[PDB]
Amino acid sequence: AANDNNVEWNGLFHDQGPLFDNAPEPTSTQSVTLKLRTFKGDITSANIKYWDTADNAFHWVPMVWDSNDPTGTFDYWKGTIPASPSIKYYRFQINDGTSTAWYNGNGPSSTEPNADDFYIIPNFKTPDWLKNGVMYQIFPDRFYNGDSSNDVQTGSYTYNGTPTEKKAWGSSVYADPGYDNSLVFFGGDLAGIDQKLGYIKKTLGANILYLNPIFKAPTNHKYDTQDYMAVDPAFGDNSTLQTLINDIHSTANGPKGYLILDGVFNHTGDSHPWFDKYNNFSSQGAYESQSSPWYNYYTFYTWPDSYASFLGFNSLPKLNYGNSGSAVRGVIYNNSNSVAKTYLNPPYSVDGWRLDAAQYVDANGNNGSDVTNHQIWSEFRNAVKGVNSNAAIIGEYWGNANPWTAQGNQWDAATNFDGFTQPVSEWITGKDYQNNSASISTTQFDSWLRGTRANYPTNVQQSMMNFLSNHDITRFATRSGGDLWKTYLALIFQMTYVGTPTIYYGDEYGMQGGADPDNRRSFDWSQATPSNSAVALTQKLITIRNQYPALRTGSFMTLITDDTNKIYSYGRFDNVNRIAVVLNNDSVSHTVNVPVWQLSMPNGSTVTDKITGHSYTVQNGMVTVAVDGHYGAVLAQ
Ligand SMILES: [Ca+2]
Ligand SMILES: [Ca+2]
Ligand SMILES: [Ca+2]
Repeated sequence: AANDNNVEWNGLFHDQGPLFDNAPEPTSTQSVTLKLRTFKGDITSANIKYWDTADNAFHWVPMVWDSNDPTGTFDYWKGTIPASPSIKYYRFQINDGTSTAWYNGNGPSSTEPNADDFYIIPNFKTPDWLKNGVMYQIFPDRFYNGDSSNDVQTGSYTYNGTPTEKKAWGSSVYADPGYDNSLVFFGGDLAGIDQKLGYIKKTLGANILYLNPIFKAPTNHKYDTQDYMAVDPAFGDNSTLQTLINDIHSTANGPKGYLILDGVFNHTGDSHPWFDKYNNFSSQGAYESQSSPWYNYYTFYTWPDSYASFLGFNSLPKLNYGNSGSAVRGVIYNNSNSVAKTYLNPPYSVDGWRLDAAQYVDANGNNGSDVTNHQIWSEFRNAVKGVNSNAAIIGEYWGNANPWTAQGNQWDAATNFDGFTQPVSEWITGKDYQNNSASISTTQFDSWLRGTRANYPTNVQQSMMNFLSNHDITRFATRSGGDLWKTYLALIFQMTYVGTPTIYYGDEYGMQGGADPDNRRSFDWSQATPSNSAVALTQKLITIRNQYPALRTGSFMTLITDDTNKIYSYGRFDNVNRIAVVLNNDSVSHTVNVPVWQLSMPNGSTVTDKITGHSYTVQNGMVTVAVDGHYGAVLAQ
């Protein structure tokens, strides 16, 4: 490159990884020094343009040449944005004579962008253990029955006139005539999870557990809460939970662990004493009397049968959060004995909350996604972080969760349906996560990913819950038509991408399953061993991710987007390691010349494909590797 009235896009690069940003999570007194990469001697000037919310105006910071990379192929220009408490957004203007290019979260542009700027949010911190960990999601009733004495038997009890039904382990989840799918039980419990911690923390290596609802509720999913302060008897009691927590936190049975609980705060079940639709308590619930001490906890259109609920389901009456200081806000998060604080404080000390139907939380029966909803989550953050600054807050949202993350006053992250689950599904299986036809090419996949990462601040990106499947969508293995190799590819991408790899129990071995309730099948422990290739690969991948910080908090750079051979390659790198991931989404093998020079891997240096164990030497800035169809290589050094 040279000063030739042309900015070479291929040489440009910036993101908030270690090599380019010295303060990704700054306080009000820390300045932010940024570095922009370009080909050596390619430009004449560069400037940082940032919007400051402190004065609603743009500010200009001229950059200066700082250094060359070790290979002498690139230049690094630098500029610093001043320290202050205000949120700021930035982009770069890059000039080479008569040629100008712009660059921000969305990459290079010939024209100045108006969106996708990088974020600077002073004092906003997400838990580092979340950024660096691997999560395992468990639907309690279907993981493992560690205590048969608490099992719900067929006819054990009835709910809304329907008796419960117990299924043999491994059998179908669909309820038989006279029963209901939501009242089917296999016997999975907390004691079971506790007894299988070795599998989770050692066999696989995951250090974060996320559990679907565990509090008293009549259903098998338990999103229809009856008592937030008590573990459902079928899963055990509060002492069992305490024991499980201690074993998860223990460092004697593997890596230190973390527990995230499912917080269902938008609504309660219709059998909760505050509501008590079936009069299961001597006290008078809102449904029973307009004089009930909890009457105002809900919103009635026509008392008592017409009330606000979750998506119109009468079994899930919606909680009225009222205004700040309300009793409802108190019992959910403000009070020391609230649901949120009780479990975050001793003797439980859980590590986080996954916020169910978070977008809907509101006052007066309103639909959320409004000022009040955001005000509530802001108060929620203060409540939670006040008890434990390292307690995670992950909200459920299926689209762009920027509204609950980008201001650094609400959630730490969200369920990444839009930025991970969906694109991965359509690229690899050609189906959306609902198993309907929807396919995208490699170039489209790469673009989709970049755009969704750009929706979030960097620390949020690194903290996103990235799962292949979950309890509300079809199983990845079903969308893939049972092709195990498609799972291999998905796992490799998942374990090397930006955000918390989250394994939906069973996905690690290829468990299949259609739409709810079929996506909640019981776990087969004979398939949960290294003898299953997917399980063996999962363990290997987790070990690989835990070995390289670059995979968890390093930069991300696209290297290859080949729609002809269906090859996708990207690099993850920081001050120490440089890793080039090469994925083959085709049905046949392909030998790929990987442009590792882009990650500054020196000629003559060596890389090891952590997937196969084979070693290679960097020659002429390239690394040639053969990759099987629906498989990948992780070239690290
Ligand atoms: Ca040039
Ligand atoms: Ca049991
Ligand atoms: Ca009653």
